[PDB]
Parts: sequence; structure tokens; C-alpha cells
Amino acid sequence: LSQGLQTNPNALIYGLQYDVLENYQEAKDMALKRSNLILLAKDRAIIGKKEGEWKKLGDFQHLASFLEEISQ
Amino acid sequence: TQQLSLLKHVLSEDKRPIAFIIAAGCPVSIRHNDAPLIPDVAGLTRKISDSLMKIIQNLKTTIPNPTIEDILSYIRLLQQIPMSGKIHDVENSVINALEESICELIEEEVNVDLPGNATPYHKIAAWINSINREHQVEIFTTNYDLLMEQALEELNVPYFDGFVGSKRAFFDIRTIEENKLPSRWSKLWKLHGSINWQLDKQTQTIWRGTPSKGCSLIHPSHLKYDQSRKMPYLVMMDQLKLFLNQPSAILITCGYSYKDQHINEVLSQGLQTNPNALIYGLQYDVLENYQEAKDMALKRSNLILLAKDRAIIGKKEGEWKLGDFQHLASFLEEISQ
Amino acid sequence: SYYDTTQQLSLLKHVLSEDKRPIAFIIAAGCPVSIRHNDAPLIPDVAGLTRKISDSFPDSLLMKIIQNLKTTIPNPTIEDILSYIRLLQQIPMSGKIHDVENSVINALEESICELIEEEVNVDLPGNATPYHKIAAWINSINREHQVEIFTTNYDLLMEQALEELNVPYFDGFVGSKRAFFDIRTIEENKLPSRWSKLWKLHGSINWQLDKQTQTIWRGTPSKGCSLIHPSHLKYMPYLVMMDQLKLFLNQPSAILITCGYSYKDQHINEVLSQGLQTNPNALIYGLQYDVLENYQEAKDMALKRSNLILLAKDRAIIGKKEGEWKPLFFKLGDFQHLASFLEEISQ
Amino acid sequence: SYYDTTQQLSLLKHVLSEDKRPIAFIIAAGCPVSIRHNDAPLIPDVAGLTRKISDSFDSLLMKIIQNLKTTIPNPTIEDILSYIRLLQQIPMSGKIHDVENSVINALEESICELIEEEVNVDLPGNATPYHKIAAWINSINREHQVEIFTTNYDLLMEQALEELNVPYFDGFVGSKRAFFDIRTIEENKLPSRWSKLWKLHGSINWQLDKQTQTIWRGTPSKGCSLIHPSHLKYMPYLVMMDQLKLFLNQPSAILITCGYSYKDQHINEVLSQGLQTNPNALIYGLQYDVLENYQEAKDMALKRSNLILLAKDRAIIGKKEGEWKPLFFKLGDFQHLASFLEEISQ
Amino acid sequence: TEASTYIGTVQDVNGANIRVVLDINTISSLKFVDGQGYRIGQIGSFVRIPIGYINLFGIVSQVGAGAVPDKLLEVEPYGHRWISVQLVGEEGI
Amino acid sequence: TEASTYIGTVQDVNGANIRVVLDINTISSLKFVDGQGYRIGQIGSFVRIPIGYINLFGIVSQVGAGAVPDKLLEVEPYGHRWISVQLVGEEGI
Repeated sequence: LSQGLQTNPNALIYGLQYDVLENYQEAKDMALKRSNLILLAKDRAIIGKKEGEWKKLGDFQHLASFLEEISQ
Repeated sequence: TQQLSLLKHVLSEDKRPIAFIIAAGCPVSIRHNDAPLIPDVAGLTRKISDSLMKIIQNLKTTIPNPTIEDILSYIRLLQQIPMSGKIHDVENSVINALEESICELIEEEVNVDLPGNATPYHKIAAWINSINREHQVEIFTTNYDLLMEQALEELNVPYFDGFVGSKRAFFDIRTIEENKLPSRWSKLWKLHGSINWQLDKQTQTIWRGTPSKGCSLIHPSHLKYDQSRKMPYLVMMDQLKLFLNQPSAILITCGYSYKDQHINEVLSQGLQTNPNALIYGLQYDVLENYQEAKDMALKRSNLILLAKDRAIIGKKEGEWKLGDFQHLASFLEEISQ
Repeated sequence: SYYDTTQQLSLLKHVLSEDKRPIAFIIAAGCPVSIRHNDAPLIPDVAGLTRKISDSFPDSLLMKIIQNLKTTIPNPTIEDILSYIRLLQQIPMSGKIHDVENSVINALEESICELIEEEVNVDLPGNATPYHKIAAWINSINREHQVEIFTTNYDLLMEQALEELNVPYFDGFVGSKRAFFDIRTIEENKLPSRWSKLWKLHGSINWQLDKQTQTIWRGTPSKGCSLIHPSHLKYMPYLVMMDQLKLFLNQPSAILITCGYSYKDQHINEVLSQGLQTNPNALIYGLQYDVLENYQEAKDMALKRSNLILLAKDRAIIGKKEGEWKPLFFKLGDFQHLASFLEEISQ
Repeated sequence: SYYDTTQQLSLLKHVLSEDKRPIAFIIAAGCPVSIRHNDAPLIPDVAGLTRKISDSFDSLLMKIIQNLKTTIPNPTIEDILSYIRLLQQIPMSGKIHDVENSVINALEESICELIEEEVNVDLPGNATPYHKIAAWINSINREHQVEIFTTNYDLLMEQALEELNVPYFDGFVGSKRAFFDIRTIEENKLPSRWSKLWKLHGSINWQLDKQTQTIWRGTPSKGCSLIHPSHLKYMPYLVMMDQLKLFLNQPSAILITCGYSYKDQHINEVLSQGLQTNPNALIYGLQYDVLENYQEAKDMALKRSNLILLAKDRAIIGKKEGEWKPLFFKLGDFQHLASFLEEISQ
Repeated sequence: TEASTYIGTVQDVNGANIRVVLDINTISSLKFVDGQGYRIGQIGSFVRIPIGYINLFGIVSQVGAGAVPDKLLEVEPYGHRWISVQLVGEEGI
Repeated sequence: TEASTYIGTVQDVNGANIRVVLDINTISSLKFVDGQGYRIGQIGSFVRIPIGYINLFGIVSQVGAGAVPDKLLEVEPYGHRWISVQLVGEEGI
């Protein structure tokens, strides 16, 4: 995935995390390295290789509900 | 902000042949252990002098504050004459030992590895990767460090530096003139030479490989043009001239002190000959510290100069900005996104 | 029933004098033996390396590995022992088989690699070497499809010969100082028509793995650190070179000449088999230097594949029909005679 | 092992009678020595200039000669001039000869004045061989115009070509200062009628104006000249040699050297490179001496196949040395070559 | 696609004078079949035209601009890749 | 590209009467090779045709409108750049 992200800058990845953002050190390193990868978790939202913060989609049933709402 | 946004669209425009010139001003901009990784020309001269000074002051009598180029050329021309030691002492031994000692000290002082991923060179290489333009972005280097192509290799960026092969890689010449190279492949030329080049006693070869113990080609200026076209200096100069003669529209320089007459003359000739070309040479100092640059700007209208204190546009002096390498790299990275 | 050498040689001359047809080569371990620097050969073959390791490396404990390999297979080679050692190193607590533990096998492998790399890292003799003749032949005709060279060796003799005559080539690695391995430019395949290609199917002594970043690079030949591996099991360039060979064999009207190859390898033989079966326009000249009875696998492949030509020193198998020379003959099998023939046909 | 003169001359006459092939010339110092105005030669050869300098000027001159001879054979004027300019490159160079400098700067000026006053000899009447060559130049309306290269410092070519007014262009454009132009050399967009004459080793009317560091040709001043063989200025030499090299790459190009001794080094190398690059190029080397006196020419002939070297007694053609069939081949002399050209003209 | 021993396709018939257009892309030299070197259409060589189950044999009689049809030269005068084949016999079941 | 001693390409074969089209761009001006000057195809001169490994020699027979094929004249009766070579012998191994 790192090789593909480096080779393809136009493509984007929307990797999620059903946990706290700190449990995935490898994901944090990948987000810091490649900007195209977008990492979102319960703790915060890493956008553009930069750590962000909040001010729901982690649940997979909630993800299916969101997909159904988008389709409908 | 008006000046910056003008070139952003030009860079974003396609069908744009790009080229860069990285002088000694960029390596000084990287600081390791609170000191620059590569000392400037004045720093190099001070370090060499710390470790024969009568000839140095004799040159000072006829010339202003010299740099290591002057001393090296003076030693070479002393060596050229059969017995020229009579000018300063004699013994026909001081010139030699001084030459190899200076070469060894420069070699040991220059060969320093790059620090971590925070180097601006990595940002430049990332931007180079991020563009797939029909015309490759050539890079011109007047330094002796291996920093640039080491950073290129650290991000899997293809480049061609005129040498093809293995441990004893030779200097292919013709493939420069057919210019048949992959579009994604970039070109790297080192105008002043490197610290891994080594000549051959049997014939003029100048092959690139593992850095020889003490033997290196620094400032190639004493070969009498023996075996013409084998000197890497002339072929690189012709490559720059042919690139400038191309109907391109972008050329960016950074860290250039404009203290070399050979580059200045060809730059002026190319800018006069090519009306559609553009030059965005910067300056990390006061605009008045570069008399030659000001004279060229007055004589040549196409050249666009930027300085910390002011900026000259179209041969007309203006009034009050990325002369530093780090700022340029950050701006380029922001433009890439 | 009887094959006469003159017509086969004329056909080979006609084939090698054409420029449109893509050409290739395989230079196996049998070629370096055919040149003598001292009274002994310049570089021994696999058998010489096995003998050197056996008689140079209690001795019973060291030979227990060879006995274990012999218990399942015939007399092993260096490749088998190296593969077994690497497989043992794959399992952490695998030293209980011989009760040797750490650094008893780990350092033994390092010693073996150091010995091999110091023995094979030798300089080429003067300008009469057959490699020089082949390099000169390459520059003879301005071909439109450049000649590729596949090697199964570890040394750098071919690189020295190619650079001595100023023959541009691209072995896969690009760069001046570190020479990072490239994967995009190999498969996009937009290279100058003049540039040649030199693929190493088994790696060389200048290949080093720096770990850490876990990236392969080519550079100066270090001491001890090498990538001698035939196939290895690392988490790969080997598959890339095999794919390159298979892709070349798929080109229309492709010709591939093998000199010094023993056909004892299994992966290469199978790849050549699919390459020949898939494209009926391909061709493989099998040039050996021995009696034909020593190559059973090559005999079976020739009996199975029609467009494969096998020419031994006493017999020949052309078009699924074994025969005999009509007055050993066909001295072209040896690499010296092949180089002399190439330099003769060059001018 | 044997050659006949008549077939070689017939081949050369066939070659010169084709207008499709571009033609050029090399007029070295061996041509002026072939014409006698007074009892003395009109212009002495390089040995003559060396002897005249030796007997005309003393201790420091002999010291310089000894220093150069310590590692080099019998010198020339170019050698001593290059040595003087190399010394001038170093500021504190006066200690080599223990002369404290500032004297060599006047000695070189004196030598330049002597040479420039000696070479100004003027041309005799309309019977000169150069007049015949000029008449042959414009005789035929060739579609590719003939270029001329000269290593001579004098102006015999100019006087001869202007006495029979012919199209001419030497690179300098202008009427008062005649500023040297570079662009018009490079586009090569000139009408075919205009002839091209180029001086590789520099003339005597060339003056370096300094100041803005610009070059200009015109009236010859006193003492101020640009006789430099090659010089090492930070240039006409490089671009003009590039022009010669570009000419040698033209398809089916013929170049004839008359009175050339092949003792130069850069010229030989550029000629060899041009011969190797394009196999269709062809060079006629014409000499007036024993073939054994040209070692570099022998090496070039044995190396480059398409170079034809013809001497008085022996001739090497196609990497095979031979001898004339019963000295012969008087075409080496400039007078005989001029008579040949003027008789083939009509 | 096309099997080995392929030369071209028939483009004109005049009773007993067939005209064939060579469909080989290039390199009309030593088309190897069954490990033996045969040459592309030559004056003294034979050709085979299979029709379903029986094979018609023929012999080349003319190669080059002579075998080009009537008005093909008029349409283009620089195209010459035709051969003229004359039937000889056939092989039955 | 095309080396020296090059004249043209074969465009017709009738057993032992070859027809060649001159590729020289009207440069029949004593072509030079190996320090000597030969003349582009002449009535009494020899030509060489290399087939892979062996060279087929021949002697020119007729030069001009005669060598043009039968109907190429009917197409363009103003283009005369053909020669008619008759094969003589060959060199073996």
C-alpha cells in the first residue's frame, strides 16, 4: 500500500480505525510518510499527514447505515 | 504575494521544461549540531588555512580576498611549469605535497552523510516525483557533495549523471547527444565535478566509482583539453547551452553567488538569444551585494531577480522572498499539494 | 540418423548475421572454467567450489550436514548446502538437530560466504579473453533490437569486459553512489535501442542488502556481506529477472543461445519449457561441451519440444530425432571456440 | 606495393569536376615559401622565423630556450609565445628567469612588432598562384560554395581575392570597426555565392581593444596585434574549429591540404575525429618532401582509411604504403598545384 | 494465431496461374520450421494450399514486380510483395 | 544507416535475370570507398548481393529504360532508375 501510494499520488485511501488513534503506530507512521493516505479514528482525525481533533463511522453497523442513507 | 502567485500558475502549467541550479548557498542552509553541514567557501578557505601563505598574500597583492579555487589553480599552474618553485621557496616538493594535502582535507571535510527525513532535498525530490511532465526537469549542481543524488535515491527517483556501468563505470558520451532517455528519467549534471571522479593514468578517462584514496577530480581546469570532449566540464556546459537555446519558459536558480564569469557569460548569451526563456535567480542577502547580478539585470531584461531587501523586475529596480533553501522547499511542497 | 556439421554451422552463421531478429545469451558456470590464468583455471565451477568447501570447511559434525542432505538427494552442491543453512536460520531454535546452537551455523554461513566472495572476486586477464571477443561482436552490427545477456554467475567478469570496450548496458540498478534498484523502468521498457541489457538470474557479489530500510542496492563489493542466493526466501528481484526472461521468450521470432549450461537447474528448465511451448516461433540453441549422455533433462526436453536444438560433442537431437555426427566433433560447444567463431563471423 | 601518378591525378581531376560535393582548402605556411619575390623567399617558413628571432632577439632568451628544450625538441615561434603568455598568466613569474618580471612584457611586444613588420610584404603582380586559385574559385557557379582555411598570419589571400573582385566573408561584419559576429556564423543563412575564408591561427590586422573585452578587425595598428596561436582567454578559435568540424561532417566532403606539415596537435585530432565520424569524408594530404619526415601523417594514414597522403617519393593510400611507378608527383609544390587548378578551370 | 509454415493468401486466380501476397511482416529470411531452415518464397521452391482436406501443390514461377496484377501497379508503383504460383498437382485422401 | 558500397534493392527475380532499383539520390559522381573511386552501376561492372552468409556476384547487362518492368513503363514512362543484373557465381565457405 505504501508503494502504491508513492507511485499513485492521484489516488486516495480512506483508512479507518475502530479504536483510539494511539493503538496504530504503523498507521500513524504511514500517514506521516504518505499524504495521500487519510487515517480516521475515534480519538481524532489525521488529515494531510497532520494530526487533527474533533469538536461515529467507526461502528460497522453505523457504516452500513451511512451507506444506506447515502444510497437512499 | 502578487509576485509569488504569478509563478505558481506557470509551474502548474504543462509543457514546461524546468531546470534548477543548486550552488553552495543551499548546503549552508542545512545546520547539523548547530553548525552548517557543509561550510561555505569562506569557511572552506578558513579550514584549509588552519591546517606557503607567502604565495597566498602575493596573490592578495594582485587580487582581492581569494577562495580555494584561486589557490588550487595557482598550485596547478606552478606544477605546469617544469621548475616554477623559484617564485616561492623551491625544492620542487612544496607544491605537490600541498596539492595532495589540500585534496585530502577537502575530501574528508566534504563526504558527510545526509541527516534524517527533514532535509529540504527530500521535499525537492518529492516534488520532482509528483510531476510527470512531458519534459524532464534537469538539475544542475556546482557542489562537490553527494547530497543531491543521495536524496534522489532515498525516494526512488530515477536520474542519469552521464556515467553508465559498474565499479569501473566509464563516461559514455554519445548517449548524451542522441538524448534518447526515458521521459520519467531525470538528468543530473555536476558542473564543478565530484569527489568520486578519478582520472586514469594510461588515458584520459575520468571514470566514476568508489572514492579513491586521496585521488579525486576537484575543479577540473588543468587538462589542456587533451582528448577533446572527454572533459566533463565542456559537455555539461554544452548541455546547459542547448537546454537554454530550447524554446522553454522556466529556469530557477537558488544559492548562486554570481561569482563565476564562465557561467555568467553563457547565461547572458542564452538570455539574449532566447527571448521566451525566463530566469528566477534568487539571492539570500541584500540586493546591493551582487554587482555582477545588478549589471546583468540592467543589461538583460528577461532575467528576474529576487533579494531579501528588494527585487529587480524587467531591468527596473523595485521595492519591498524565498531566498533561503528551506523556505523554497516548503513553498514547493505546498504548491505540489 | 546422421547430421553433418557444415549445414548446422551455416545455419547458425545465417541466423547470427541478421539484425532484425532479437538475440539473447545464457552464460552459465561452465564458461569461466574455459579460461586459464595460472596453471589452474581462473575460476572453478560448482564442483570445484564444493570440493574447496568440503576440504576447507569436529569434521564429522561439519560433514553431518552433507550426510543429512545426501540421505534424501544425490551428492549435493553449494546451492543445496546454502539453502539448507538459510532454512535452518529461518527457524530460531533449530540448532538442536546437530546440537550446535547460535553462531555455530550462523558464523559458519558467514565464513562460507566470505570464502566464496574472496575466491570469485578476481580480475580479468589481458585482452585475449573470450568475453572481450563477445563484447567486440556486440558492437559489430548496429542492431535495431539490442542483445540481452542472462547470466547465472556471481563474478563481475562480463561487466569488466563490457565496460572495457565502452558498451552501454543497463543491469537494472540506476544511480551513481547508492544505485537503488528500480522496478518501474524495467517493466515500462522505454530504453535506448543502442543500450544493452545484462540480467543476473542468481545475483552477484556487489549486491548487498542493508536491512534497516529493507531495500536492495548495488555498490562496492564489501567484505563478507553478499547476496549469493540462488533463490532465497526473503520477503524480489529474482522473480523480476525470471519474468524478464519469460517476456523475452514471448517476442516474435526470438533466438536464445545457451553456452556452458548444464541443465541441472529446475526452475530455468521449466521456464524455458513454457516459453517454448507458448510461442512456436521461438528457438533455443543448446550448445554443450560433453558427451550427450550426461544431460537427461535436456534430452527429455528436446524429445518433448520440437523447436529446441540440442548439439552435444558426439550426438545431437534436432527435431525430436536423435542422431550422430557424420565424419569427438563439433568443437563449438567449448566457450573458446564459440568466441572464435563469433569474432570470425563478426568481420 | 606500387602506384602510378597518372591514375591518381586522373582520379583527383574527376573529383574536382563535381559541383555536388562541397570543397574546401587548407593553405598552410608551405604555400608562401613557394613564391620568390626577391632573392630571399617572400615569407620564410617557421624555421626561418625561429632563426630570425634567434639572430635578431639575449641571456634570458637563451635561458628560456634551454628551459623549454629541457623536455622538448627544437622549438617554434608558437612554443616560445605560448611559454611567454603562460608566464604572463602568473603575476610573480619574474623569479623563474631571475629577471624580476616587467621585462618579458616588453620583449614579447618587441617580438610581435618584429614579426608584424616582417610579414607585411605585399603581393607581387597578377601572376601569383593565389590569383590563379581565386580565378578558379569563381570560374564555376557551384551550388555548394568553397570554404578556405588558412593558418597564415599574412594577408596574401585577401589581396589576391580582392584583385579579382569575388564574393567574400570572413566572419567580421562592419565598415568602420568591423565588429566580430557570432550569430551570423551559426545560422549559416547566407547566399551560396558568398565565399567563406577563415583564419584558424589568427591574422596580423586583428586588434584586441580590451576595455569591454571585445575583438575587432581592420587597419593594423603598431605593436597591438592578435597573433596568438590558440591563447587561453576566458573566442574565435573554439567556434571556428567547431565550424571546421561541422564542415567535415557534411556528406561527401573533400578537403585538400597544401603545404601543411601536420606538426600541429589540435588540427590533427579534429581531422581524425571528423574522418572517423563520417566515413564518406575524404582528405587529400599534399606534401612536398620525403614521406619519412611526417610521422603523425603516417600514423593518421595507417589509422584512418579515407585519408590519402601523397609525398614526393612515396605515397600511402588505404592503410597501405607504396612507391611511385617510374622524385615524382610534383603536385606537392604550390606552383604546380596552382597551374593544375588553372588548367582544369577552363 | 497463424500456425507455422505460413506465407500469404491468394488474391488472384487465372485458371492455372495463382498470385499470392506475402503476409510476413518483415525479415523474409530463414523462417525456421521443425528445427530446419527454409527460406521464404523462392523461384525453385514449392508451396502448399490446403483446401479443407486435400492439399494443392504449386511451384513459384515469378517473384517481384512481374507478379503484381494489372492495375495494382497503376494504384501504387512502389509496392512489390507478390509472387506468381503455378499449380502442379494435388494430394488426395 | 546504409553503409558505403550501397546501390539499391532487388525488386524482381526471373530465375537468373535480376532487376535492381538504384537508391542513390542521383549521386553517380564517382563514389569513393577505401581510398579509391568506383563508378555507380555501369555496363561492364560487377555487383555483389549478400544472402545472409554467402555473397552472390553478378554482372550488369542493361542500364536504363530496358531494365524497367513491362508495365511500370506504362504507369510512369519517365522514371528510369533500373539496372538488369545477370547472376554469374558465388563464393562458398
